[PDB]
Amino acid sequence: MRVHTCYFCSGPVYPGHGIMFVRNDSKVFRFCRSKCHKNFKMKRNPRKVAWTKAYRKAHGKEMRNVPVRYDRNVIATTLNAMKRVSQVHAKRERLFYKKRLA
Amino acid sequence: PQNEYIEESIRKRFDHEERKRKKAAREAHDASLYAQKTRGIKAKLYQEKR
Amino acid sequence: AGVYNVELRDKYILQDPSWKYDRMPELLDGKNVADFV
Amino acid sequence: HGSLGFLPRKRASRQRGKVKAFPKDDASKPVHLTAFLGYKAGMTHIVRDLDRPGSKMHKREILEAVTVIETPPMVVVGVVGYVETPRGLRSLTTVWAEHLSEEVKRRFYKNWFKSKKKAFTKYAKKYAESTQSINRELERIKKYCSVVRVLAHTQIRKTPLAQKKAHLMEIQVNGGSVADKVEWAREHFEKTVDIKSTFEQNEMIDVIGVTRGKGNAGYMHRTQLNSKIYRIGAGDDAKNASTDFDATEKRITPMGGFVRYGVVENDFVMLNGATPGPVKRVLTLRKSLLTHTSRKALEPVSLKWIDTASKFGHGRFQTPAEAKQFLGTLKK
Amino acid sequence: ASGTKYRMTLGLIMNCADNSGAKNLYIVSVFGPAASCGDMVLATVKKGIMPAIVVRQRKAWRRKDGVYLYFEDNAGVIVNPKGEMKGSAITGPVAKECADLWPRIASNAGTVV
Amino acid sequence: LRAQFENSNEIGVFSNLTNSYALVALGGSENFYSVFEAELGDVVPVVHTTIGGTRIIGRLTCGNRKGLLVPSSTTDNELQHLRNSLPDPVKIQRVDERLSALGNIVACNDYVALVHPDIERETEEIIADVLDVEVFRQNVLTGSYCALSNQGALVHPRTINRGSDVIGAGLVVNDWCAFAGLDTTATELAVCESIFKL
RNA sequence: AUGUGGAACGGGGUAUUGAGAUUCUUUGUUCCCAAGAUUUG
RNA sequence: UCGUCGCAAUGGUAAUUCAACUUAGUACGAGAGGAACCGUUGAUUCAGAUCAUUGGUAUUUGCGCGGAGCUAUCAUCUGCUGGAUAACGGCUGAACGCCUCUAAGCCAGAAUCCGUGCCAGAAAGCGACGAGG
RNA sequence: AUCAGACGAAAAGGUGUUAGUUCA
Repeated sequence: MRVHTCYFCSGPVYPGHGIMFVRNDSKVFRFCRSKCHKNFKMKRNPRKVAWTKAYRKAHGKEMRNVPVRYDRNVIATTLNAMKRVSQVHAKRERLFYKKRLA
Repeated sequence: PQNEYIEESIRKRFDHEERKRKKAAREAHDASLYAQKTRGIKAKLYQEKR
Repeated sequence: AGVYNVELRDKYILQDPSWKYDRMPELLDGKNVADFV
Repeated sequence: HGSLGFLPRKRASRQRGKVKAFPKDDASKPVHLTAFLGYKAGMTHIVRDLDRPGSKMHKREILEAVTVIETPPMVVVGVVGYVETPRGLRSLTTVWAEHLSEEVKRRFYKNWFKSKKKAFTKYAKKYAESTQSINRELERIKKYCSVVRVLAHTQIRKTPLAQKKAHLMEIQVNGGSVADKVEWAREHFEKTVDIKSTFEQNEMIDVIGVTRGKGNAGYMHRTQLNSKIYRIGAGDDAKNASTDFDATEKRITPMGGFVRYGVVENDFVMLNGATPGPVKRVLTLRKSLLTHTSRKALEPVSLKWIDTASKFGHGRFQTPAEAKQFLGTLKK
Repeated sequence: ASGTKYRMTLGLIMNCADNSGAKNLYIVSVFGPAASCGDMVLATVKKGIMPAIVVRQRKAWRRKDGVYLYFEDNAGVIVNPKGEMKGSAITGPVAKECADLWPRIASNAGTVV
Repeated sequence: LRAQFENSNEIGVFSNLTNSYALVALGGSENFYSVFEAELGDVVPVVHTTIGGTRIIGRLTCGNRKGLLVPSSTTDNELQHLRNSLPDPVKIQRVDERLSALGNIVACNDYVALVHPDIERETEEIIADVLDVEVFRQNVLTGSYCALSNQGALVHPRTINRGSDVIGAGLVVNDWCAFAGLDTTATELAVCESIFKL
């Protein structure tokens, strides 16, 4: 199972929820919600929407296809690495928000 | 095979002969039972034939 | 036919037989673990 | 209305699902309970691979419209003796447990605040004062009975439900001898049993319940069939909504509690499909009358990932926890 | 033929993805009315009655799990009445049912999706 | 090996036979998969993996003997499972190209691949590098139309599988053994065997 | 029907909304309170 | 008198199913045809439904959206199964020393019937159970 | 008599019978 990213809302896409669209150029687009799908159908610019994460990132308000053999030790190490990375990212986001507020 | 293949196979179940003998002995009883149980136009046709 | 259970893990070239018979994480905390490992 | 099997259509009085037919039992069968009362927590769809020979999706992951049913462990607080009579099945004597909760005692009292709340109070007296009378009642049941059923009351207090009167259902102990059934219930008197003990979740459970009142539209008891359980998650288990694939811990309760029910705190049973009756309704999960051997029952459940998107309201994430770092730091 | 019909988006005007000289093949009738994504159905050439497996379907097709995917348009790849793809090569995504309905149609397809 | 999966003679469409491993697809007959296992399965693993849940994934499988450079449309979980299922010597890769039916598009003979005329050069080169077979961009579905193998599967009439124009779909040509469907003509099968030095 | 009481508010959460507001829940406040008549037994 | 938890006199009944790919180009069949066979995928029509999630929602009169929930397979469930038999086929076996499905009988066997399951229950059908002097 | 009896489909069929007559 892979959690796709929304094309408009730039958010995670879970099975059963959201809408998947395929273009003529073999392009796959995911909408996090009905409003995001409606905005995509209305040709709304992702960077021109306040609630969209794309605009938040590019406005100063925010900061593997190669097969690999399975390894239990690597997976166990990656389990703690993901938590450490998330904690570091949360701390960095909090620092960025504090700097932006000031 | 070809042509009368079924006839050729016959030329080339044995219990049917025993079954036929049993049916032949029961034929006398079967004819009486069928005639007595027949109803409608079929009963009249069977009686006329007999 | 139609009731026989066929397991794809048996036809594996994994070094560890236990690892081949054991599933791996796919998605965790909203992130695709299988696609990010 | 074409099917006269359900016509004429009249609303069923008892909200609790009634077991009009309990499963048949034999001495070879071990003594066990056949029914367990549950509450309609929710029925969101969760993904799960299908390991089924000949399946078009053999070994392929499938999102399934499953159903979570809140199942607080049932408490057996009495027994009934049923004598086989040429005019039917008669109740010989009923031997209750010595002590009863206020909730089950409340069931008898329409108001419960009336004057004295005397439910089985003298009965509790004569129970302790004369245990020999209960021994004779047990002896009479073992000597002059064929069908032994146990009085069971609902632990609504664990559930987030306003109703205080504990729903009492006469679950039938099945298997073994009549004395064995009486002995099991006697040793289990004033004791609770989880549904995980009653059902193994690989078993095919024909849950029955009363359809909701549409506003005679609806409100009729119905018996669902061919509903194999998928996960009897216990309430203490916070990994219940976290399968092996989605190992990250997540409670069965999704974000925003449950629709018109609130969060789940006690044991639950996961089962595909839908059942009659609204949310948080007393649902009779019971043993299947027929030991159906369909490949769906034969195949085990290997749940891929539990959906925990928002209940009442709308949620685009499995849990807020992952969404906390997923979105940027909030204004707060 | 091959495969079992499944409940999916009955998208397939059925654009003739197969290179039969027709860009679009309006579905005249459903063989065996609408055809799911990858189901061959009689189609009279709209632009540019023959079977037309819907390689691409505009309507969202619920996947195996239930993942609904909507293609750009309801494109029904042209298939001969025998079952093989009438066109030399199908274009765009090719539905899995189209592969089941006609392996040649999937074979002719440049893209299989 | 002129054998048809169940009643379907599209052996190449069902299985992308290659010298190292036959990229078969799930959903085929178990006996046919065993028949493919008996014919060339020992030399060429015939594990039936439905790339992207497709029973005709063998048509679209762009993975040759040296490299399993199948298109990225193949399921990642299946590809990861196939990576553990198959030996690491096969350069398994996900060809993220618009033409998801790259295997049908590319006549990936083990000696030299033949990509579609409109196939991306970078995608063809990436498939060529893994397959260790020089790609040749040249119906567009070169792999589907004509069966390709190092041993040699001749060429389509424009024909294997009872004169079917899609020889590659009908015949699963591999360097170890140029398999085909049961409907393949005796003259066509003999010609393919003669082309394959067999 | 003298209480972990029930209920209404002060609210808050949930979501809605797309910086703002709203509405199941609340160790907060108060109302309510051994809450009266009728009916039989 | 008020409740608890049950038995069931009596009715009604439902799922009809096929359809298409394997199971099959399967045994058998010179071969064609095609069994047995096995699951899966769905679907014709009709019945009880949940209303989770989603679409609609629609005085939240909150902010076109639209909460809380309702309706909608438009989100989803979803429709049982063991005997006795009809025709017919047999075993036993007289009548009619044998023979003879039949006459005493029995078995197999229909989409048939009966029960099972389901829906109710007999406002005056009952049992156990707690609480008028 | 599984369409008893008590109150034309009727011609016949009865390996359905009860009694008797004739030839034997």
